[PDB]
Amino acid sequence: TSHDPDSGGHFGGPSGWGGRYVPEALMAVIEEVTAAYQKERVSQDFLDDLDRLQANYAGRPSPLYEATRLSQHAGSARIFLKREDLNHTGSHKINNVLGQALLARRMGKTRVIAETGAGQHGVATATACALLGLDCVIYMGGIDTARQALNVARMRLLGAEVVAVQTGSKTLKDAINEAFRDWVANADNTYYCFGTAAGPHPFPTMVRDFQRIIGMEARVQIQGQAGRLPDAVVACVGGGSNAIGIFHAFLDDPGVRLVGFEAAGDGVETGRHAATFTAGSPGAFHGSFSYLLQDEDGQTIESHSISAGLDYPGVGPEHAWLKEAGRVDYRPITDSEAMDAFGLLCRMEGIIPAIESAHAVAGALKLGVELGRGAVIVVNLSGRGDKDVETAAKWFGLL
Amino acid sequence: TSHDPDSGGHFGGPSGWGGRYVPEALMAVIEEVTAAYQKERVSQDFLDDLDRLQANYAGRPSPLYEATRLSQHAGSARIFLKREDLNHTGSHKINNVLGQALLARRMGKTRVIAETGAGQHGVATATACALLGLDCVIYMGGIDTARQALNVARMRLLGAEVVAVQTGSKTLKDAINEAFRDWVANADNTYYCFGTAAGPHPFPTMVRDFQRIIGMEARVQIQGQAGRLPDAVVACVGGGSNAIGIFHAFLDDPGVRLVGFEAAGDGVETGRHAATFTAGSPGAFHGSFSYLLQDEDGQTIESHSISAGLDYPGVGPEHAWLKEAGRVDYRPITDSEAMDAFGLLCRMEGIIPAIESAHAVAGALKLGVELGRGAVIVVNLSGRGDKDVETAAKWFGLL
Amino acid sequence: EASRLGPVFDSCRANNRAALIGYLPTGYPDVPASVAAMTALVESGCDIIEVGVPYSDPGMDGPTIARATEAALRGGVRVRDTLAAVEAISIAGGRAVVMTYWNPVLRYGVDAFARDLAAAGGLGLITPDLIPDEAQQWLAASEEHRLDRIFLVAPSSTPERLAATVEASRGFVYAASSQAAPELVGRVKAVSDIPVGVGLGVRSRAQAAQIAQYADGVIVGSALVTALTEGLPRLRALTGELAAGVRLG
Amino acid sequence: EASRLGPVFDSCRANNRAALIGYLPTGYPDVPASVAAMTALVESGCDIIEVGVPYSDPGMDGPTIARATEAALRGGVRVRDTLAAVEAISIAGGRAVVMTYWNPVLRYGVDAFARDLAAAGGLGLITPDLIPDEAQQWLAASEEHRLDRIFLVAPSSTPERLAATVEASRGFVYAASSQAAPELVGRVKAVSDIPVGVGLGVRSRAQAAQIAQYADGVIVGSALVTALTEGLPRLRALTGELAAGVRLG
Ligand SMILES: C=C(NCc1c(COP(=O)(O)O)cnc(C)c1O)C(=O)O
Ligand SMILES: C=C(NCc1c(COP(=O)(O)O)cnc(C)c1O)C(=O)O
Ligand SMILES: [Cs+]
Ligand SMILES: [Cs+]
Ligand SMILES: [Cs+]
Ligand SMILES: [Cs+]
Ligand SMILES: [Cs+]
Repeated sequence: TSHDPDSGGHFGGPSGWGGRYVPEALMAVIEEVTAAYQKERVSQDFLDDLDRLQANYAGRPSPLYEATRLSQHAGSARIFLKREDLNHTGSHKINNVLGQALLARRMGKTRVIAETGAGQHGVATATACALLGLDCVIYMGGIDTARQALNVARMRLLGAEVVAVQTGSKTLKDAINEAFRDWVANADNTYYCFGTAAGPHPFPTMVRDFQRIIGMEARVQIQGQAGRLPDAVVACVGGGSNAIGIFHAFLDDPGVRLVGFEAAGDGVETGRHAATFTAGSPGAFHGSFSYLLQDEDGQTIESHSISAGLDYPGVGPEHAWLKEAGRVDYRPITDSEAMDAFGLLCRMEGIIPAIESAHAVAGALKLGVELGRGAVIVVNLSGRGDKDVETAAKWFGLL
Repeated sequence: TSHDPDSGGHFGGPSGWGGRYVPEALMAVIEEVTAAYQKERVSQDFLDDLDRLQANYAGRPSPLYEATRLSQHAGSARIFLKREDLNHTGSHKINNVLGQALLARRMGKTRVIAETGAGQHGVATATACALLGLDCVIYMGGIDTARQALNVARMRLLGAEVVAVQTGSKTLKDAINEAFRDWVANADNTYYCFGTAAGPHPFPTMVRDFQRIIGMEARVQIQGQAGRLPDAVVACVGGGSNAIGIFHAFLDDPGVRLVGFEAAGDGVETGRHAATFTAGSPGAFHGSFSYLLQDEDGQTIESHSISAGLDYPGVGPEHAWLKEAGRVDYRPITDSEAMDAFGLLCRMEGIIPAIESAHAVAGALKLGVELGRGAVIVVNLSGRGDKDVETAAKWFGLL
Repeated sequence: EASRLGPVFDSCRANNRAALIGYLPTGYPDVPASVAAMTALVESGCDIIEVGVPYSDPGMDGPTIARATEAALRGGVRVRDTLAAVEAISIAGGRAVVMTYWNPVLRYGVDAFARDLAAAGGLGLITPDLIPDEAQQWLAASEEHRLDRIFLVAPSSTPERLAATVEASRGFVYAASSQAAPELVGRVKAVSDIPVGVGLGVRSRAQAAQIAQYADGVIVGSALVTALTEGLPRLRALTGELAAGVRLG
Repeated sequence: EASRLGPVFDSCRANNRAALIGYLPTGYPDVPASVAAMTALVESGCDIIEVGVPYSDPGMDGPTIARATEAALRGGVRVRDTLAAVEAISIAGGRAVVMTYWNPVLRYGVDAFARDLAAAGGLGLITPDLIPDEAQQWLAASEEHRLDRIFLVAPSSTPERLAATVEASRGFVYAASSQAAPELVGRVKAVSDIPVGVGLGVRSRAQAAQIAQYADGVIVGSALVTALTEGLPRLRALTGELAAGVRLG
């Protein structure tokens, strides 16, 4: 495509987003995965297997739903929810996992590892490994094991091993560090199922390719229901996989505004946020040159969010490129704003969203007030809120 | 119309199964719901409204997945799972609830009440009332509030009042008793969204008509994926909604065996079970003449199951009729059989079923042994197991 | 022919009073003490006794009666114990009807239960969860065994159902439930001469007197259970006050 | 013409022995103590000192180095402290290179860091998370400010990538790890005469001497950090033992 990187993984040529900022010790396996992806992405048997599982196992397509009770809270705009929350396992993560897990098996890898923050990527990875009969090990920050415990129990019921990570912030960044350490040691038998649109090439592109289905379905569905392309398509941004997945099909539609909403925690001026574009700067982190929260020597600054899924100081390189080009705008959403939107969606539409997805809904409400009556806004509803019901009930005093 | 009861709600003759064993104080509102449903079931605009929410809000059709990795435990039969676990809210309950909540709005009712055991009907009702702007009060047995607490928290986030019932067995039957009490006192403004294929007419027929979609879709899907009608279609049986839903489309396929699986708890010989057809007898209970667990004097015997959803000593009258007629067999499945199947499905296919639903899976495995290699068995996978994760994790020594 | 309860109401009307109709559940606080309480009601001037059959899932009883029926079932009360209560009431010179949910009657056998109740001197059956629509077997047992049949009407009953419910009743019509109670009684009086009992959470002389202006029978249940829980003397005193209340002068 | 560390490896090759290459991280247990420890390494016989830049997310470091760098960071260590340590090392007669993850170099500015490293007397940069594929800016800065560029090879390195990494390296090549260390040094010798340094969690005289039999340098890090934690006199003693080891082979 016109939006793809070069063979080294670089977007936008000489600004140099992406690439491979990893040790030589990881290159044999990174090259192996890259080549297996190039071979299998054009193999009808692989595409057929992936398609069959998306339909019959995962339940695609997800519907697009006009949330008419949100309209009066969104400047009378028309909010359409792309319901990735109804997928098997309850988020978009399953899209990327089905692709990568099929690929692990094609390569003859006998063990799969992954990191998880919210536990959705963990549960999805564990799900696909049960299906295909692969050993699975999930690395998860110790603070995330505690606040997303429903998902730890799901993972273990699915036959996955969970390793609690107690280093650094004990959140997603630290789970990723541990999983990279595991892959280095176990490269010849282990596939690393990377959960977001970040990391070294091929992961940003590959993850986006497996998530593209969201935006392709959404583009068809909105034309069918609304009679035209949207005024805006929006999504929350952690490392960037659900957002890039929904955005991609609209990249070449010049009237479609694209907006990513990132976690601002206690607020961007408080130093307890994960507002990577709002407050970070370019640097190399977790295998890519992208944006990150870093101090003046380039030490990683620890992120904070009420959402485990957006609590990541980095962001994928294709978003960095899209930001630089002016194609996508990125805007901060606080814990409070997200939670108000969470409760609103519960009461108005009977949908309990993921706290991650609630950030996108909150931003959509604000964007509705800007664009005004009749504007059509597609929102990626990336996941459901089972995992967050304890937290949300505690937030609203429902105990 | 062919399998329908008479205008008094009786299956099998003017004094057979079903009817209205209710107080006169409920007859005005029961007649009002009957007239409203008779009118709306033949309105294309009503069925359009329902179909539109089924597609865009609930994400129908649910897929049919061939669970090939169960085959060796099922005598090398082919188990196909009808994936109601992927519905919005996580069970078949939403199908019935959408119909009835649409009906309550058509009637001008401002308040909805419901009973719930597993909390899946309670969550679904709360969900529909949020979506349609109706006040919601849910009655749930205090033992069930404790073992399905994830669903209590959900209902409350959705804006519903949850009332814990301390009478009798503090389980589903006792929640139903309380709901009927509420209804007689609040009939002017209140619709009772009845959760299973039981109760006085019109509920057994109406609930079943709103669940028919499951079997309609499955009959098309299994012909498409297997090339023929199945050798059997099976389901778990609480009051009977999911089973009648999937069975109905196959009733006039004389080569298709229909098997219902009821909760046998510690075992049918222990007196701690809910095996209504195996150990019960005909009687009048909760508005219908049907089977129930009852002693020599006609007092209800309290049910027990590890499954909150199957823990009910009665069953719907259409199943009583289908039993009496020889069209469906009803068979006991114990807690242990159910939990073995629950675990097998998790490990083998990466699907965490509801414990209710795992009774059906256990039964299909046994049926598979009986029918043998190549037999095609459709299994209603009525719901997912998120509500049961803590119970299942404990059962399997995972915390 | 004349209903079994006809003479009691005929007689009450001749003495310018309502019939006092008293409910107690069999087996509360145990089988013998309940029989003693029901006898006491006869001795203290109840014209008719409603012998309640405790039921596991009593959807229409208020909490006082529900707690009492629960205690009775914990004590091992049986349906045959209600037939014994009827026998003892008949022996003491009283007039008993039974009030029951329908399933215990189905389990016993409708014909069998009507026969055995009639044999024990029972005069009728009050059926709070049986509507005439489902009463075919019961209507045939009722005519065969000369037992009255008391169906309920409610303020919400449609014109059509009230007329059919009155027509199917013998003995009295129970007007279960504020002007609702007199309005409901007046709707039964517009279509029929059958006596109408009124239940209204009555607990004092004053309230029984209020009801006796318009109704042929005053029904008291909750307050008798509450009185019995305190003690048999308290039951006697209350029944006495209610007996005075039903007489108008 | 020749690399900066070239005359060091020549002097070892003429004394019939391998170079002792010693790693310490800047700022552990604090900045002055770390410099006193690095100076002590020069005096105790280390031919090259690797000055580590502590990094917040050090993917490749084992537990001993990881924890020392975490403590150095809690104590406020800055990147400029590394350049101060290099200058102290060079003034003491030592030969310093810097080991750093790449982001700290990007943030400083690659050219500016090369310039400032060279002005401090630095001889080179070891880049454990920079492959040559991403090394354009660094190759340019390395040629201009006259710094060696030590890349890493691994047992898993394909033949194509091994050749490319060796070709891109000036000074030495870091062979990071069964019979796997000698096999990797062998594959580097087959395509290049460039010195090879071997790091293998060396703790002892015996282990250092084993490695000196096939490698041009013996890299010790973990063990030096473990020694400093006990005390400065333990570092001197250990480093003395390792100095004797590399002269054995
Ligand atoms: C980090 C993880 N999840 C992130 C997540 C996100 C953010 O990740 P993206 O890669 O930015 O889509 C959004 N929505 C849901 C429902 C999520 O679970 C995880 O499940 O491991
Ligand atoms: C009684 C309730 N649930 C029953 C249930 C059942 C049994 O109820 P049926 O009405 O027989 O379908 C099966 N599967 C699931 C997932 C269920 O939740 C309830 O949630 O209120
Ligand atoms: Cs597995
Ligand atoms: Cs971020
Ligand atoms: Cs779907
Ligand atoms: Cs049952
Ligand atoms: Cs156990």
